[PDB]
Amino acid sequence: SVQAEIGILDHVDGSSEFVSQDTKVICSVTGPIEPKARQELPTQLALEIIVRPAKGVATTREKVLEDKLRAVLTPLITRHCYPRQLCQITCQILESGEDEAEFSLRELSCCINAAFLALVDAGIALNSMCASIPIAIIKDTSDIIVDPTAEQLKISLSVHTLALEFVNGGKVVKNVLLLDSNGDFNEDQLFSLLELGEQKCQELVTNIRRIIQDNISPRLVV
Amino acid sequence: KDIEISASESKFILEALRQNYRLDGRSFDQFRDVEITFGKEFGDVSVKMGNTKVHCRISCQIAQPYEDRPFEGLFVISTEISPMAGSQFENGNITGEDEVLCSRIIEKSVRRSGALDVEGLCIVAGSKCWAVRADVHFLDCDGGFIDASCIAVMAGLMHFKKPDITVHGEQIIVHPVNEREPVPLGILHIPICVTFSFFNPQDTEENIKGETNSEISIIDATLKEELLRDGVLTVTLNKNREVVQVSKAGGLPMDALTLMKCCHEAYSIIEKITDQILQLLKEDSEKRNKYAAMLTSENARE
Amino acid sequence: ECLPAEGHDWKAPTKLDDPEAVSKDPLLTKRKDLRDKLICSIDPPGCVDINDALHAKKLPNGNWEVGVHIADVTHFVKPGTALDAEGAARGTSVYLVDKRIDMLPMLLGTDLCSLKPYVDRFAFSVIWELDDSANIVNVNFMKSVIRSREAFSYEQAQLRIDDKTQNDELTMGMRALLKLSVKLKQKRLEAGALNLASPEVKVHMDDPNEVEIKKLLATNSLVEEFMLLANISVARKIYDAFPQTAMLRRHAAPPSTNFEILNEMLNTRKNMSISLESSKALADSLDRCVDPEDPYFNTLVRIMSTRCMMAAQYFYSGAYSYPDFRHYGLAVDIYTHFTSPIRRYCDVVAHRQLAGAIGYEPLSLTHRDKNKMDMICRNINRKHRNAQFAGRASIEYYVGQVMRNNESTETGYVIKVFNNGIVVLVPKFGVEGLIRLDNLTEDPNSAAFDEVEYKLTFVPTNSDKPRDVYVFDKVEVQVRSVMDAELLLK
Amino acid sequence: MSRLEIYSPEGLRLDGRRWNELRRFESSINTHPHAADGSSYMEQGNNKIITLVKGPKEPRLKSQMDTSKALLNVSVNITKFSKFERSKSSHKNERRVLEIQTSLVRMFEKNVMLNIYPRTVIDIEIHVLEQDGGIMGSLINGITLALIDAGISMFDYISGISVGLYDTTPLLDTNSLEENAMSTVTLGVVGKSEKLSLLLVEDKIPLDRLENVLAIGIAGAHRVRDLMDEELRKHAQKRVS
RNA sequence: UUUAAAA
Repeated sequence: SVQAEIGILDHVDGSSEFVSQDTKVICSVTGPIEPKARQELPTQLALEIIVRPAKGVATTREKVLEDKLRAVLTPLITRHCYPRQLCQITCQILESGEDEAEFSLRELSCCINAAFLALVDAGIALNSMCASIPIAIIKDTSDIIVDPTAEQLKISLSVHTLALEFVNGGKVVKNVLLLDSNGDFNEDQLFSLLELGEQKCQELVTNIRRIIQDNISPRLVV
Repeated sequence: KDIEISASESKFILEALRQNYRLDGRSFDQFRDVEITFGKEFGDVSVKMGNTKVHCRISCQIAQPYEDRPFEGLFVISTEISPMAGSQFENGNITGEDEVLCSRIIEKSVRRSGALDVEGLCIVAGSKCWAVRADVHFLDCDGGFIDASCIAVMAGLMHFKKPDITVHGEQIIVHPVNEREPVPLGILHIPICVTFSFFNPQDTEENIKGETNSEISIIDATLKEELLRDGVLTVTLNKNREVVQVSKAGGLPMDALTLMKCCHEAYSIIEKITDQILQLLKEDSEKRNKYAAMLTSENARE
Repeated sequence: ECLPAEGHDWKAPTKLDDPEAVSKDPLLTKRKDLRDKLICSIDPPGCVDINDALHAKKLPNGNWEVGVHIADVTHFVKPGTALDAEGAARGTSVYLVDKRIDMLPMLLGTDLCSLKPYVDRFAFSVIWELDDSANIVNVNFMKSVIRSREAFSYEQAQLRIDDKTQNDELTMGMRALLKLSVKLKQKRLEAGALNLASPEVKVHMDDPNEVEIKKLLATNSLVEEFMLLANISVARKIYDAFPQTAMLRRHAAPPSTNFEILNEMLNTRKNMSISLESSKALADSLDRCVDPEDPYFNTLVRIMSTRCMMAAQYFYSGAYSYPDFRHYGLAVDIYTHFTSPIRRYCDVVAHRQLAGAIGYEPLSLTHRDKNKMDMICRNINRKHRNAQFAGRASIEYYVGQVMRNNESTETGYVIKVFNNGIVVLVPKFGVEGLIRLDNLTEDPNSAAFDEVEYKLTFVPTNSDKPRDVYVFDKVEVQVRSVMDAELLLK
Repeated sequence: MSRLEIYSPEGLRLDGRRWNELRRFESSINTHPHAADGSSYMEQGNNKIITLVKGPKEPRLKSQMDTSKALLNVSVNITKFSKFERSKSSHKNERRVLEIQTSLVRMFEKNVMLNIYPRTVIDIEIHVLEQDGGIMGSLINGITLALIDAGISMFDYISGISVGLYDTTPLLDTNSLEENAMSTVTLGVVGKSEKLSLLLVEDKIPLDRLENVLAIGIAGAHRVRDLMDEELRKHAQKRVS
């Protein structure tokens, strides 16, 4: 069970807050707005992805965090219908919920979900939906478990962050957006978790759709 | 890339102030109601006063003391503003005048003014000490940036707990968080910031050589009131009737009598905000230590 | 999490054979039902930690059924748990004046483990069979359930024994415990036991009020003798079953070096000598070192000779031989602590070993390891001296608060002389005081110190006649508030 | 030096002055007629500050230009040899320096008639050759005298004075040794008035004492104005005749 | 590097 709130900021087009276990990430989406000189794209929409850690300045650890989150949201947004425009997507990690130096998978999983939610509240053209979960395996039983806690990561052999794309009422999986893994694994365990990760993200979008409906519907014709 | 204010909106807010009216409905001396939200780990404080939302994160580590002060610990603070609080903040501009003036005010209020016990942060003289870091995250900008950030840092330092350390002559063993309960930081006084925004219904000429002071001063301005502001003042007091620090540079040149009046008006504010932080910290402690009445060891006799 | 889930609602099973009770406590079947015994408690006023409980019942063969009952703390504090290690590091409860650092949480030390009256309580009972001469016929150890009929104090139990219109089975049992204690104490004094004094004084609060000397009663020796008899009987039993790792306490003999400077002061100024040929000769010599004019002088020699006594020590039997188990003060072949498990952690280990000898529960391997037992004994010994030095300093502080907040004149005895200072011991307050030469005379340059007679000659303030002050002098001291808290001499 | 008496019962400070006495004030105007249009060599006590005013001129780039007023830039450069111990840090990009540079711009952009000079920029270059307490106030007086030399229209004088509070005794014009032993307040008084364009308090001061410190502070600042004014009278009279 | 007892 995860918690999520939409529309919490007053000076951005779309805001969100994704809470899972102990990790809390607040995202802010603003667009379409006037881009800069080096940012504007002639045909499609430009993205300015910025993630920030809970402690200290933004080091090179969060730079790869921006590049992976960028690859998840770029195919998800219909960029071609906003030519010569910009969209600022800022992710602020309030609580890490893990070890920042040894791990960085739970924060990527929450930044993906928080960014997608803020992209829905801002009213940006989205081709589909998104869901991301962290996956690790305990060296004891060597079985696949989703959203492992902070103590379960230090004993893990390999970590995984699977991001999927759902269509048709959050059922059909169009394409696998992101599957970042690091550790020790083989081909037999890859599909052992990829099949398990597809049914855990299916109930996530089904839970996301219920959340983003309890808040958008009252603001409309109601 | 900046906020555009229409001439009609600018004229309305000024005339509203000339009739003792504020868009949000407060008074000229009414501070916004502050809310403190403590996170999971120690040093995770979220402050919400009005629509302005700020979040502070307190950390610490072992570092080398200064060569001129080997008996004191370090205090680091950096307030980098992201486009999250508004698209007018260009990301990566750490040298911004707002970010520069914010850090220097809190640094003077906490470190230089002796709020944080730096001498108690000394482990071994001139070699090992604590370097407490205060990361302030600006979430939603609506004025009162340094007012809320100062409340967040002060609530964060009083809520944070440093690891325990046992000294065996020259060695230093940092006790894990699960091994020993962390020790809270020492706080001498509680500096609380109160900003003042000034306006003149006249002009600059009628203000330089003008005895009749027609200035309008408001406490804790909003973003729209801040963009139309002429002069700015920031004071910092504590419940001990001491002026922690004062920063007034530029804007309307005000007289000494009005600045002294700002402090006495700000003291009633900081006195109430102080007791709220002391009460909200007490309630958060009982939330974590529910059965703390049974675990007491030092008990009175008969 | 190591505490009982019932909390304050924990109750002892009314039926020890109940099928639901033995499901949560299978060792309940190995427990005696001693709830029919008329047991009472005699602890100082304001007591919260009730560890001991005594009872007496005349047997039909002319003997007595005396049995002490100790709080069964080991039923709740199990080894290996975080509750055990938290009490093992404290060692003993530190008793100050206003506060009281407890070794165990108040759920146990106050309610569940404390032998509170009118409530069923678990206990580790030691039942004897004394005759008219207070001789042990047979001893038995067992875990039992008791229900204390009363809980008198020392001043209350004294009134019930001295009263003649209260003649019931519980009061008559307290009458036997008094006549049996004086017989147990007499045979100990004849065997070589010591009887030393100590300035045991306490104060009152509302905030220091006044300093009052504590008085002794006949009931103090009542409980004391049966606590000693309990510790001795349990000592031989735990050593009979675990001779390699038995939790015991010893006391080495005082060397002739300790009583050297004391005997020189008594021989060169009072012409007295304390015998050191035996522990009995030391006790019989102190009884003859009495001054006709000062009755308190006899107790002053007992106080100054207490500092010459060697320090007691906790240990395990696997590190010494049996002739080294001797306790000099009590003149017993073996001794341990068992009658105070809420206070001292030594009794916690003694309870676990005594339960294994009876067959109640197997003793944990942490009490069968010589290395583990050695490190435990060194910690509970260091924690023992720290507790005593803390209790003396808390009494000394609150008494010192009365010195500046209550100016008066009291009589005190000197115990040591220096070239520029005099140490005085006051029985009214039970604390020592240093009077420097600058704060004693007007001209310190005209003074002389005689190291062979232990005297210091000086010219007193506001007096032109020099006074000769020796050791063991009964003088009158004063207190002032000269500060920019100071004692003087009258 | 050593353990000195800050304010003895004889009313004398560690350098000989009294509670309401100022350090020697020797200002100089038009010291760089070849490097800037405005020049002022401020020598307030041991402090030796060079202030240059280059402008008003066209900006080097048409990017930043206000078509309704002027742009006021202040460049405070604390030299490595400013104190006895040569500085090892960089000082230029220091966060404490950026606060001073900004506080000076805000202070004068309201006093300098930037409207009279639209679409222009006024560069102020400051070099501190030596410092000894009260450096902020001496930075103020240097800019005032340097703009006047450049012929920039101002509403009034801006005076910089530093005041310290030792127990219950204010002290005018604090040196370095006095700032390291008590709280310091630097004021920015406008002309002979009581209007404050600057009020910096960086150390704890009781509220019951701040008002009296401010009064004695503005009183000494007026004295600083006259010394600058009398310097301009002597410079203008000897230049015309 | 202050004996014993109940705290």
